[PDB]
Amino acid sequence: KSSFFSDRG
Amino acid sequence: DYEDAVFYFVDDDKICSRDSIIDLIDEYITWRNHVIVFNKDITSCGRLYKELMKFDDVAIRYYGIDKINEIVEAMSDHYINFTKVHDQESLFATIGICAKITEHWGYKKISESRFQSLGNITDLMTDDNINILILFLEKKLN
Repeated sequence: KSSFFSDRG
Repeated sequence: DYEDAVFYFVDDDKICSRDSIIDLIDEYITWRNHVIVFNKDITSCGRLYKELMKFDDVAIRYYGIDKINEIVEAMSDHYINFTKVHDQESLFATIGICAKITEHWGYKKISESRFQSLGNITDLMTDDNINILILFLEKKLN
């Protein structure tokens, strides 16, 4: 998954 | 492929697992961008997403629309330090602000170039904040 959060994706 | 991103909570009317809360907020913040980028129907979502969308109003109450517009301009500088968010109103405003930012990016045809840029969800979603959020949502959605 992609994410806008820096600690995710 | 971002166009084919899967949103597992988009049609849910309930949430009753605290271990799903981080995943839900991460997905939802992505969805507020994706739904604009791919012109998906913003009304085709369940009561859970609708409850999160009400945090837009909480952010407006908390910051006012000028400061919101300012914060969005700055992020697009991390105006909000996620590690300093420790109460229900601030938490809901911060989720609201994140949604406004990723929605705004979608209006401006911005998406993948700003992945992984908002700050650490794990800084925001401490165990207390997870609990604040899930208790609130259960009370609204029971």
